[PDB]
Amino acid sequence: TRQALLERIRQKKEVIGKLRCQAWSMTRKRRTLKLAQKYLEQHESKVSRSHLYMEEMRKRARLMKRSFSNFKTYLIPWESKIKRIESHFGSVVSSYFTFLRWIVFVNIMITLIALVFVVLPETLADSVANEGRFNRTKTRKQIPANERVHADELAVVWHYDGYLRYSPLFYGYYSDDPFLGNKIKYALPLAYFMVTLTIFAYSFFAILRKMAANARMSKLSGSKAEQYIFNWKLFTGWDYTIGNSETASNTVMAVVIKLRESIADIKKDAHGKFRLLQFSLRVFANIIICAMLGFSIYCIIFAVQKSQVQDDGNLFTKNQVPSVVSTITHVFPMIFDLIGKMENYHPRTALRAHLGRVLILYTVNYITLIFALFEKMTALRDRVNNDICWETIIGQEIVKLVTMDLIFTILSILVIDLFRGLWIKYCSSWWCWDIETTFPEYGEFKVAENVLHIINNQGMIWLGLFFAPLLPAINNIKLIILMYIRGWAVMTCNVPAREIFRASRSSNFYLGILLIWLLLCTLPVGFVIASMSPSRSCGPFARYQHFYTVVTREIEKRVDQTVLSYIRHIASPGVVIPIILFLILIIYFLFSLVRGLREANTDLQ
Amino acid sequence: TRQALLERIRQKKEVIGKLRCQAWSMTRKRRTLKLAQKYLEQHESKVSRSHLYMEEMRKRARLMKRSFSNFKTYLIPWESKIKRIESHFGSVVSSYFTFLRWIVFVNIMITLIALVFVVLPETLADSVANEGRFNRTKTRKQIPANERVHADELAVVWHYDGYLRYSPLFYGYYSDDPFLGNKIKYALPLAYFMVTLTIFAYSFFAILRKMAANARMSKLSGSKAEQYIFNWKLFTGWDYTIGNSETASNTVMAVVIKLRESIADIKKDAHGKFRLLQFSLRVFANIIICAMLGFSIYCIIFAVQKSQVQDDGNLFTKNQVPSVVSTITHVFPMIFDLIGKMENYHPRTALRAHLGRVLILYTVNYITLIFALFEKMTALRDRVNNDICWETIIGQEIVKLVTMDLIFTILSILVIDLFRGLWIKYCSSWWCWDIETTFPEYGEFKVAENVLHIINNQGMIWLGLFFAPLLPAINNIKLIILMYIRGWAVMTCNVPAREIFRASRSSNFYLGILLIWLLLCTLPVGFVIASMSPSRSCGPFARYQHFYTVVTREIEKRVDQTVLSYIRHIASPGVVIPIILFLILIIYFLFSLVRGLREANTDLQ
Amino acid sequence: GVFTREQLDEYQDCTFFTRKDIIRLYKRFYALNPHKVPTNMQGNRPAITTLTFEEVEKMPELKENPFKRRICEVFSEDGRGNLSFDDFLDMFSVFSEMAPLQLKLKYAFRIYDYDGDELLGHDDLSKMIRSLTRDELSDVEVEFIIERIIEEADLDGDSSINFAEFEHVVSRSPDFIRTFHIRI
Amino acid sequence: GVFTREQLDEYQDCTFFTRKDIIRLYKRFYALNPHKVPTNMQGNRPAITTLTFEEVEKMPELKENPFKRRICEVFSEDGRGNLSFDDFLDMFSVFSEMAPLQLKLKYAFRIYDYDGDELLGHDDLSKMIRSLTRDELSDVEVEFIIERIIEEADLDGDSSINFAEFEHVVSRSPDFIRTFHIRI
Amino acid sequence: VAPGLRLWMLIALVGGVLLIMIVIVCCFMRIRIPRTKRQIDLIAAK
Amino acid sequence: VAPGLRLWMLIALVGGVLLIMIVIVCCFMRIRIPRTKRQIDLIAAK
Ligand SMILES: CC(C)CCC[C@@H](C)[C@H]1CC[C@H]2[C@@H]3CC=C4C[C@@H](O)CC[C@]4(C)[C@H]3CC[C@]12C
Ligand SMILES: CC(C)CCC[C@@H](C)[C@H]1CC[C@H]2[C@@H]3CC=C4C[C@@H](O)CC[C@]4(C)[C@H]3CC[C@]12C
Ligand SMILES: CCCCCCCCCCCCCCCC
Ligand SMILES: CCCCCCCCCCCCCCCC
Ligand SMILES: *[C@@H]1O[C@H](CO)[C@@H](O)[C@H](O)[C@H]1NC(C)=O
Ligand SMILES: *[C@@H]1O[C@H](CO)[C@@H](O)[C@H](O)[C@H]1NC(C)=O
Ligand SMILES: CCCCCCCCCCCC
Ligand SMILES: CCCCCCCCCCCC
Ligand SMILES: [Ca+2]
Ligand SMILES: [Ca+2]
Repeated sequence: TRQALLERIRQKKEVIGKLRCQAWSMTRKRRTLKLAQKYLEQHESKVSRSHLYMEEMRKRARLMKRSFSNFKTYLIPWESKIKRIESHFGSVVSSYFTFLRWIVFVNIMITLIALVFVVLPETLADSVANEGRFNRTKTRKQIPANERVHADELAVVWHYDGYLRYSPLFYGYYSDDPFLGNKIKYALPLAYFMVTLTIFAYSFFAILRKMAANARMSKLSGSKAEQYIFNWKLFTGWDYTIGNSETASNTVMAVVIKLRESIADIKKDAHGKFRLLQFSLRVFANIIICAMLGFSIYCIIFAVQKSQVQDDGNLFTKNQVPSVVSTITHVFPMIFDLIGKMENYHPRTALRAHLGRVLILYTVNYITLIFALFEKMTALRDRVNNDICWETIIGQEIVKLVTMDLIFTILSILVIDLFRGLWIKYCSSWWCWDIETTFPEYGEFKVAENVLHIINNQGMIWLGLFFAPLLPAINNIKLIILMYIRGWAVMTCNVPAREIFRASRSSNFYLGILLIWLLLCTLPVGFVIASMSPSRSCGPFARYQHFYTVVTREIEKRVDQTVLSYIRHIASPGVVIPIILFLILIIYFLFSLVRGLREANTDLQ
Repeated sequence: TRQALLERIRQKKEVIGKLRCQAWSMTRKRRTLKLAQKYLEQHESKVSRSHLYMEEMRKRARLMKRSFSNFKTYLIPWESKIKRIESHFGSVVSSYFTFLRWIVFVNIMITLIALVFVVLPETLADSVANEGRFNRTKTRKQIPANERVHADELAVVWHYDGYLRYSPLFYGYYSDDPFLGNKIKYALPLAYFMVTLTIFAYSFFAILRKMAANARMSKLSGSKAEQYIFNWKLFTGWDYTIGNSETASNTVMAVVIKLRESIADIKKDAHGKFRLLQFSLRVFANIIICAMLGFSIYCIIFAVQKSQVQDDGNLFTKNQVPSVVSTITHVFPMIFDLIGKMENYHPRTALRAHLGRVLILYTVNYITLIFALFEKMTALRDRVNNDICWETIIGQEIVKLVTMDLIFTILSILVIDLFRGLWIKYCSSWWCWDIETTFPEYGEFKVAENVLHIINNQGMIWLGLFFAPLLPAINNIKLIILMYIRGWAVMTCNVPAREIFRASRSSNFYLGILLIWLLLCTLPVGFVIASMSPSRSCGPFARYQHFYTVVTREIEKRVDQTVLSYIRHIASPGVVIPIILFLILIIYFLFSLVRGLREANTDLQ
Repeated sequence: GVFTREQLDEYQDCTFFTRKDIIRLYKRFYALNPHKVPTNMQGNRPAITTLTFEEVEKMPELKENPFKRRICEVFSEDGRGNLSFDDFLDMFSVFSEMAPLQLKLKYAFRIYDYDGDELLGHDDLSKMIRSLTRDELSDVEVEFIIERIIEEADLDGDSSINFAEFEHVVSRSPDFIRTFHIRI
Repeated sequence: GVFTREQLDEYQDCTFFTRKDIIRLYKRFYALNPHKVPTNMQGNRPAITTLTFEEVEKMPELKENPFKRRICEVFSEDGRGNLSFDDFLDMFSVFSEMAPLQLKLKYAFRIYDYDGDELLGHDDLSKMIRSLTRDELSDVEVEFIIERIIEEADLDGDSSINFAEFEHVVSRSPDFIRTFHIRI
Repeated sequence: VAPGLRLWMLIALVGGVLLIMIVIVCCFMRIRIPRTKRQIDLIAAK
Repeated sequence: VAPGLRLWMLIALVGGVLLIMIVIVCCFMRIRIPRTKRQIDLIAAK
C-alpha cells in the first residue's frame, strides 16, 4: 500500500527531474510535466509525515538552487566577446578564451580568500593603531627618511622598491603581534599561515573538480575508442559554431583535404624510404635543440648570479633576470617551430614534438630559476651574518617576473600580430618575394602556446603568493588585460588556420598540465615552510624559529605531551619509505590493471 | 613485396600461437597446424637476415620454455590429494588447499633466498674457522658452561633456550666480522640486510603478480555485472568437479533451495516488519561482541605484561602469551558464530558480518601484540643500562607463537572434527536430544576461517624473519603438517555443507587481505630498522649505531659529500607531506573516476 | 514581469535555460520579424506565433550551416515549413553546450537523416557528404568514402547504419561535443 | 620414448597438456578398455582407436554429471555415439583449469543446447533445468524460471538466447570458471 | 634418569614412535566416520 | 622638474592619456587588417 505509493511518487519525481534530457517536443514535454505534477499533487497525501517533510524540504532546496542559478547567470562576463570569437574563428580558438575566463574566476576566488582574512584585518588594525602601536611596526610599515627622498627614481619604482616595498603587497609589511587588539583578539600570523594553506587547498580542489566534471560527463564515453577514422573525420568534420563565410569555406576545404589524404594514405599502405640526408637533418635538429636548452639554462643561471647586489649600487643592470626569462620563454618557441619546419615531419607529430619541447623548456627553466633563487637567498643570508628580508625580496622577484612577462606578451602581440599584418597588407605587392603566400603567411592563433603561457604565469603566481599576499590581486588586472588584448589581436590581425590540430583532443590535457604545475610549485613552498627559518625583523612570523611554529604552538596548547610524543613516531623514515614504495608499487600494477580494463571495456561492448 | 611476406608470416605465426584457444576438432586443428607449418617453411626464405635471426631465436626460446614447463610439471606435489578433495567436497573447499600449496611454494622460495646467502656462508665460515677466529664469536656461538648443564629441562627447550638460542635460527648467532675471510671477501652483515630487504620485495612481487594474473584473465570480464540472478544461479549452479553421489544429491537439493527462495523473494517484494525484541537482541549481540574484543585486548596486554622476567625465575608462567593469543584466535570465532546464530540474520550477511568481526579481532590483536612487545623491549633495554639481546628475544617470542599456534590448530582439529564426529556417530541414538540433526550437526569445513589462519601465520612469519633467519624453514614443516592434517580431517570427519557461500566470490579477496597484512607487518620492521639501535654484543650489526648503517657506509664510499647533502633534502617533511597529500587526493578522485568508468562500461555494452 | 511566471517555470523545467536566456531569445525572435510577433505574448500564443524557414535560416548562427534546412526541419512543429517560439527554444536548448551527450547524439542522428526512417541509408550519406563538401570530391572518392564508412560502421550487414551503431561510433569522438555546439 | 615425438609436439601445440599429461591420459584410456586399445599406438591409430559412450560415462569424473551425455556428444568425432583419443584430449583440455574463459563459455553453450542450432530455445532450457534438478521443481516453477531467464537474458525479443547474450550474461559470473572445471 | 632432565626425552621418544606408527597405520586406511544422509533418514524412520 | 625624479611621471601621464584615447578610439571601431582569400587570388591573377 504505502510502498507502492512511495515508489510511484519516486518514479514521477525522477521523470520530472530528467524531463529536459529527453528528445520530446515542447507540447509533449508540457503534457508530461503537467501530468506528473497533477499526479504528485493528488498523491502527496498518501505518504507519511517524514516523507512529506523530506519532499517539502527537497522542493524548497531545489527552488533556492534555481533562484541562485538565475541570479548567478547575471554575473558571467565576456559572453558576447567569446561568442564573436567563436563565430569568426572556430571552437578550438575559443577554448583558450574559456580557459582564461575560468582562470580569472579561480584567481578572483583566491584574491577574495587572501583579502578577507589577511589584508583587510591588517589595514583596519593599522588605521586604528593607538600611540602604543605604530612604534612596534614603524620599522616595517614606514619608509625610512634616508630612502624616502629616492622613492621616485623610475628605477626604485620599476623594481617595486620605495612605497611599494612598505605596502600590504609584501610579506614584511605585516605585524607579528599575536592579536589585532582587545575585544576582538584576531590572530594574524595564524590567519596568514591558514590562508596560504587554504589557497593551495582550494586550487587543488577547484582543478580536480573541473577535471572530474569534464571527465565523468563529457569524455566518459569518449574513452576506449578504436580506429573509426572516416566516421570521425566526417560526422565531426563541421564546426557548428562557425558563422563566417570565409571560415566556412576554409572549413570545407579542410574537410576535403582531410578526406583526400585519408583515402590516399589508406590506399597504398606502402612505407619504404631511407635518405641519409633527412636522418642527418633530423639528428642535427635534435642536437641543436638540446644545445639551445643548455644555453637557456646557462643564461638563466648567469642572469641570477650577476644580480649579486642588494644595496642600490646600480639598477639598470639588476633588472636582467626577468628580461632574460621573458625573452627565452617568448622567443625560443619560434625557433623551435622553425627547426620543426626544417625537420619536415607529419603535421600532427611535428605539433606534438613542438609542444613536448616547449613543455620541457618551461619546466627546466622554472626548476633552474628556483634553484638559483634559493642558492642566492642562502648566500645572502649567510653573508648577512638590520637583518635582511629574504621573503620580501623573493616576493619582489616574483612580482617583477610577472610584470615583465606581461610587458613582453604585449610587445609580442604588437609586433608579431599587428605590425606583421600591416607590413604584409601594405608591402606584399612590391616585396622581393611573395610574403603573403610564403613562410610568413598572415599570422595564426597558437592555442597551445598561449595556454602554456597562462599555465606558467599561474605557476609563478602560486609560487610567490606566500611572500606577496597581493600577487593574485595584481594577476587579476594582468589577466583582464590579457583577455582584452588577445581578443582584439585575434579579431583584427589573425586569419583562420586552414586546419588546426589538437594535442590530445581533450579538455583535461591543459588541466592536467596545470595540476602538475601546481604540485611542482607547492613543493618549494612546503620546503621553505618546513626547513627555512623566518626573519627576525620581518613579517608576522618574526617571533618564531620556524614558519609552522605558530600552528604547533597552538596544537601543544590542547594536546598532551605523551600522546604527541607517541604520534611523532609516524614521521619516521622507516614508516614513510615503505608507504611511499607501497604506493608506487600499487600505482604501477593498478596502471596495467586499469589499462587492461579500459582496453577490454570496448571489446566487451 | 617484402612487407606482404612479413605480414603473412606474422599472421601465420599468430594463428599457430593461438591455435589451442579455438574450438576445433583435433583433425581440423592438425590440418591448420600442418598448413601453417608448411606455409612458414616455404616462406622463411622470403624475409631478410634480421627477420630470419629474430624468428630463429624466438623459436629457440619457445622450445626452451616448453622443455622447462615439461620438466617443471614433474615437481608439482599434492595433485591426487587435491583431486580427491575436489571430487568429494567441491571446488570451494579445494580453494583452501590450492591457496595453501601456493603459500608453501612462496615460503620455500623465501627459505631458499634466506638460506643461500646468509645461513650457508655463515656455517661454512664457522666450520673452517681458524685459531684467530672462534674467539671473537665464542660469546655468541658457544653456550656458556654456567647454563650448559640446564640446557635440557623441558622448559628451556620448550622456550627455544639452550642450544637453539645459539643456533643459526636466531639473529644473535651471526658474527659481525666485515668479511668471511681472505680470497673470498664475503660481507655477511650486508648479505643479512639485503636478504631481509629482498624477502619482503619478493613477497610483494609474488603476491602482486598472482593478483594481476587472476584479475587480468580470470575476473577481467567478471567485473561490471548487474543483477542476472536466475541465470547465475542456474548456468553456474552445478559444480563440474564433484564426482561423489552424496555430494551430487546435496548439490541438487541446494540448487532446488536456491531457486525456490529466489522465486519466493522475487514474488512478494514486500518487506514490512519491526519487532523491538529482535532489535534489542541485535544491539545486545553487537555490544557483547565489542565487550569480547575489549576483553581480548586486555588479556593480551596482561599476558605480555606479566611476562616481566628475563632470568630463569620460572618458566611454567612465562609461556602464557602464546597460549593466550592462540586461545583467543582459535576460540573467539566459535563464539562469534554462536552470537551470529542468535542474531538471526540472512545467511550471506551473517557470514559477511562474521568474517568482518574475525578480521577486526585479528588485526586488533596483532596491533596490540606489537605495541606490547615493543613497549616491553624498550623497558627491558632501559632497565639493562653483558648487554641483552632484544633481537634474539623477539625472534624467540615469534617462534614460540608460531609453534603454539600449530599445536592449538592440531588440538582443534582433533577435538572439533574427530572426537565430535565419533561422539555423534556412536552416541546420537540415546542422547538427551537429537544431536545428529540439532545445532552440532556433523561438522563442516570453514574455508574463510582457515584461510585467515594461514594469512595470520604468514604475517607472523614476515614480522619475525629479520630476527629469526630460519623461521621460514620451520614454517615449511609447519605448512606441510597443516596440509596433511587438514586433508585427512576433511576427508574423514567432515560432511559437505548443504550450501556454502563466498565472501565476495573472488579469488583475489584473500590475496588482497594477505597484501594488506604484508604491509601491516613490514611497517614495524621498517620502523625497527630506521629508529632502533642494534645490540653491541649480538648479531652482524654490533659495530654500527643503526641497522641501516652497513648500507649507507658503503654508499658514502662511492658518492661525494656535496651531492649527498643536496640529496638529503628530499626527505624533508615539507616535501614528503605535500606528496602524501597529493597521492591521497589523486587516489580519492581517481576512485570516483574509476567507479564511474566501470559502471558505464557495462552500460555502453 | 511582462510575461506570466508560470510560462517561465515551465520553460526552465523543460529546457536548459534561465529567465535571462528566455528573455534574450524572445527579444531575438521578435527582432527576426516584428510584424509577425506581438509584444505581449501571454497564453497559447507561443504555439501559434510562427515564422517561416527563410527567416530562421537568415540568422548568422544558421546561415553558413550546410544542414540549416535539416536543423530547421527536425525541430519543426506540426505545421510544415514553420518554426514557433517553442521550436526555437528546443533548437537552442538542444544545441547548447550544457546539453548532455545523449541528446546531442540523438538529434544529430535525426538531422543527418533526410528521409526520416530511423536508418542512415547510402543515399543519405552521399547527400550529406556532397552537402558538407560542396561537390568538390570526385564521384569515385564519394563512393570509396561511403564504402569505407559502411564497412567500419555497420555490424549487422544491413548496409545502413542505425541509431545504435552511430551512437556507439561517434560518441567516442573527442570532437563531437566540441563541434556540435551553437552559442546563443 | 615408446611413441613418436612428433605426435607429442602436435598434441602440445593443439592442447594445453604436456608430455606427462598425455602419458597419464593414455594410461587412463587404455585402462578404460584394454581390449579395444593397443599398446603401441603410433600413426593414425588415435583417429581409429575408439570407445563407446557408456565406457567414457562410467568414469568417476563424468558419472555424476547430469550432462554427461551432452559432454560426450559435443566432443564426439565424425562417428556418432563414439569417442576417440583425440576426443578425449579435446574434452580434458577444454575442461581443464588453464583453459581461457572464451573456450569454456563456447563449449558450455554447445553443451547446454541439445538440438544443436546455435540457439538456446525454450525446450533446451526446460530439459536442462529438469536434468539439473531431477524433477523436483513443479511445472509452474519451471515455467516461471524460464520466463524470468528469458526476460532478463534476451535482448532481441527472440524468446531464445544465442551465443552473444549468453556469453555476455554468464561470463561476468564470478563462479563459472570455478564450476566449469574438471581435474584429470 | 632425572625426571626433569632425562624422563621427558623418553616420554617424547615413546610418543613420537607411537605417533609414527599411528600415522603409518592411518596412511593405508580410508576411514569415514559420518554416515550418509540415507542411513540417517533410515535410522530416524526406524 | 628633475629628469630622474619628475620627468618620468610627466612622460608616463602623457603615455597613459594617449593610451586611453587610443583604446577608446579602437573600442568603437571594427578594423580588420588581413584581406580575404578571394581578394588575394584576385590580386595574384591581376
Ligand atoms: C574558511 C576558509 C575560507 C579558510 C579561511 C582561513 C581560516 C582557516 C583561518 C582564517 C582566520 C583564522 C582565525 C584567526 C583568529 C582566530 C582566533 C583565535 O582563537 C585563534 C584561532 C582563530 C579562530 C583562527 C582559526 C583559523 C582561521 C579561521
Ligand atoms: C639476487 C637476489 C636473490 C638477492 C640476493 C641478495 C643480494 C642483493 C646480496 C646477497 C649477497 C650480497 C653481496 C655479499 C658480498 C659482497 C661483496 C662486497 O663487494 C660487498 C657487496 C657484495 C657484492 C654484496 C652485494 C649484495 C648481495 C649480492
Ligand atoms: C612565423 C613567424 C614569423 C613572424 C615574422 C614577424 C615579422 C615582423 C616584421 C615587423 C615589420 C614592422 C615594420 C613594417 C614596415 C611596413
Ligand atoms: C558448532 C561447533 C560445535 C562444536 C562442538 C564440539 C563438541 C566436542 C565434544 C567432544 C566429545 C568427546 C568425547 C566423546 C565421548 C563419546
Ligand atoms: C613610541 O616609540 C618611542 C620610541 O622612542 C617610545 O619612546 C614611546 O614610548 C613609544 N610610544 C609610547 C608608548 O609612548
Ligand atoms: C683465543 O682467545 C684467547 C682468550 O684469552 C686469546 O688469549 C687468544 O689470543 C685467542 N687466540 C689466539 C689468537 O691465539
Ligand atoms: C629535446 C628533444 C625533444 C624531447 C622531447 C620530445 C617529446 C615528444 C613527446 C611526444 C608525445 C607523444
Ligand atoms: C564489532 C561489530 C562488527 C563490526 C565489523 C562489521 C563488519 C561488517 C562488514 C560488512 C562488509 C559488507
Ligand atoms: Ca535513410
Ligand atoms: Ca535450442
